[PDB]
Amino acid sequence: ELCNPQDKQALLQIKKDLGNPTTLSSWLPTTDCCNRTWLGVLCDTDTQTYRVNNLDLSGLNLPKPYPIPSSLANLPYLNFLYIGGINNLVGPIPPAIAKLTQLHYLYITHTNVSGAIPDFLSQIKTLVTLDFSYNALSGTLPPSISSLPNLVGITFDGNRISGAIPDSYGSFSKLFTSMTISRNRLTGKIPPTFANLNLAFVDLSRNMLEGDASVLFGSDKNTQKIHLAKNSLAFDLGKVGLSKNLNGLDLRNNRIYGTLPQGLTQLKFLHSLDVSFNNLCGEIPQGGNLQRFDVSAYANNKCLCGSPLPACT
Amino acid sequence: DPCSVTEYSGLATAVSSCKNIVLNGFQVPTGKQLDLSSLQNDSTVTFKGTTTFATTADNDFNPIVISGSNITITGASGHVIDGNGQAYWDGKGSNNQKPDHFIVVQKTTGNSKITNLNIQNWPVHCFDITGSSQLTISGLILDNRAGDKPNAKSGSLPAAHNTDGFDISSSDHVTLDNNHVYNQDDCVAVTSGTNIVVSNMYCSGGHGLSIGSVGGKSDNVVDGVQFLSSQVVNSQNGCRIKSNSGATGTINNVTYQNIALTNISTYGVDVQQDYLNGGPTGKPTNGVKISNIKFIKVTGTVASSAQDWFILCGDGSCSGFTFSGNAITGGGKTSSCNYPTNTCPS
Ligand SMILES: *[C@@H]1O[C@H](CO[C@@H]2O[C@@H](C)[C@@H](O)[C@@H](O)[C@@H]2O)[C@@H](O[C@@H]2O[C@H](CO)[C@@H](O)[C@H](O)[C@H]2NC(C)=O)[C@H](O[C@@H]2O[C@@H](C)[C@@H](O)[C@@H](O)[C@@H]2O)[C@H]1NC(C)=O
Ligand SMILES: *[C@@H]1O[C@H](CO)[C@@H](O[C@@H]2O[C@H](CO)[C@@H](O[C@@H]3O[C@H](CO)[C@@H](O)[C@H](O)[C@@H]3O)[C@H](O)[C@H]2NC(C)=O)[C@H](O)[C@H]1NC(C)=O
Ligand SMILES: *[C@@H]1O[C@H](CO)[C@@H](O[C@@H]2O[C@H](CO)[C@@H](O)[C@H](O)[C@H]2NC(C)=O)[C@H](O)[C@H]1NC(C)=O
Repeated sequence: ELCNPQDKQALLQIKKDLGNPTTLSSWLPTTDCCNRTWLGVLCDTDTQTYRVNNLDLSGLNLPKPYPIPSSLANLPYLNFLYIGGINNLVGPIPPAIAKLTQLHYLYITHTNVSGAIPDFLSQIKTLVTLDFSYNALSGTLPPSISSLPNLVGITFDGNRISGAIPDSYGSFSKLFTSMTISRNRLTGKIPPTFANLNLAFVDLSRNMLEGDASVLFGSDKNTQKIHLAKNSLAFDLGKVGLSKNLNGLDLRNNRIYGTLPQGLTQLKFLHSLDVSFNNLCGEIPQGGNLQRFDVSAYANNKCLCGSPLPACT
Repeated sequence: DPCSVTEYSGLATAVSSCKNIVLNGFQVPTGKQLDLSSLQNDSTVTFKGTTTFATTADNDFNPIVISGSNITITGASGHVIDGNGQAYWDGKGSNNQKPDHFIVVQKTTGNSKITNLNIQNWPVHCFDITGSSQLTISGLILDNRAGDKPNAKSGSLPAAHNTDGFDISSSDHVTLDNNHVYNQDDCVAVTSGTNIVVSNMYCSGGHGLSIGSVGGKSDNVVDGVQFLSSQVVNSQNGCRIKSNSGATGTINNVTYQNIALTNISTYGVDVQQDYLNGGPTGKPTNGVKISNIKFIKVTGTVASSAQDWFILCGDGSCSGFTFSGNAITGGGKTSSCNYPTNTCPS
């Protein structure tokens, strides 16, 4: 068989550790795990070792609750590990994951995994992305993952993470382009060290963040989407520069004040804008795509005026 | 009969009280929604006659909305649903205000089905399927051929633009089967979802059968999509997978199997990871993983303007591509692939 004997043992042991769920019926010990018959299993055809390097465990409908099996550590060539959509997957992210020294893409999402995001992830230097969104993880953000040199994005939305964003989160590499931690309980200020990032996408909405967020703006940035709605941010919006690439700006339900920046007129691709429920004042800049928007994009501010709103006096 | 609706004013009463509803073909007034979002469990709605819509020049307006559990929306012989597209088309599509989503299928669960609808002249995107599960859409004809020509507002360009047939997001176990789409953009576009099946489609005039563009959205995971036994003709692309530059996400287990192509203008097959604001940059990034993609018996002829194949993956973001029985031929521009190897199948 193409399948490596230890990989096969590890897969069947993982299946066992998950209670032998019927959804993994295709994992038959009598069949070659490298033939595409085994649901969610792919082997390395690029190096032609055919070691299992891509594992997808999704929607398994476990009959009882099970933790993440530590037998995952016996697939040492995993490059991609997706564990998602499993209500009866429970317990913390286990240190066995730290033995996957070739892991590039890691997803543990839409489960009941709990506990803290572990700092041992900082040891997996090959990591490109981490997605731990929509579980029940708690505690604070692990500061050490800022040292990961290949990391391009983190997706931590929808958990119970608290505390402040570490100052170390300004130290991600220039490869780091995506940061989403929305729907948590983050408090405090966005660190000034974020001046050192150049994010295509940032989503810190629905937290308890306070203060200035100007450090996420800049005409020099290559930024597509800025999502900061439903915080208690407060700063003078009229002073910020805007990336030429910006297509989405969502600042709804904060305490941002000042006038809208005239640079909004020069944004060719701005297709989504919501600055409603803030403390903005003055004439809406006339030009660009600003007049395409519904009045509800600008509603509930302090003293805004101008099309699409009634004209200024 | 409160369940037989002959004018818009009788719709709400029927939706509130009736499990079997008949719409007899009336005009929905401006700013008013054909609101089937409150359908009772196990309800059936049958379209009869010709349903029309007054002009509502509003980007945010959604003319038809559907939601419920174990519901059936269907059409009887001779029925027509006209979307008033001629009143909006201006050559520019989603870029003059036009309802962006004609039919929104939201939170529809429990083995629901939409069958045998005859739809013509819709403004921009047709079906937007979202937050749904165990949904079958079969036997539809979406005919926007009247938008192919220019009109009084589009200058030289086709009047209709961005007229996606079926957009799917944040849904699981959705089957699109035996539907005909004559339009000007994606026949089907999946930006997120799991266990999606797209079978026996006939797609003409548009941009093909597409995953993406993935990344930067609220949901950026596509897992398990099958495009099977379908035709793509007179379209910009045949099979297409796109991910957005700088984004993170996952496209896994997508199969294009038994796809027949005729007169494709740009790409027989197109897989690329460099999209920034609806245009290619030439610099793919590696935050979106693309793995277990199969092209099995994608065959036919593309136009001389086309490249049979185009693959532009980021560094290490692509894995497990399988090619079997393909025969995409006719392209006059040399194909270009950087994964699995530097050479294409054709
Ligand atoms: C409307 O239908 C919902 C559909 O879920 C159904 O569940 C089974 C009963 C079965 O018919 C299946 O085919 C459907 O998909 C009902 O919700 C479900 O209710 C059952 C009650 O046993 C419950 O076990 C399910 O978890 C629940 N599903 C969901 C998604 O909520 C509705 O039932 C109402 O809501 C329930 C929460 C409960 O209060 C029930 O007694 C209510 O009638 C159906 N509503 C009505 C008005 O019939
Ligand atoms: C962890 O596991 C639990 C239990 O298996 C999951 O609980 C489920 O959570 C969802 C969302 O809160 C509940 O949905 C609700 O269902 C009712 C009908 O029962 C509906 O009327 C509501 O509108 C809503 O849709 C679901 O009931 C609930 N299941 C049970 C048995 O309580 C949970 O989602 C898993 N994940 C996490 C992160 O907790
Ligand atoms: C789903 O909805 C359908 C209605 O479209 C239900 O089917 C009806 O069930 C009643 C009662 O058994 C029959 O008298 C009708 O003839 C059925 N109609 C059709 C078209 O078959 C069906 O029972 C529902 N399913 C579930 C699981 O609730």
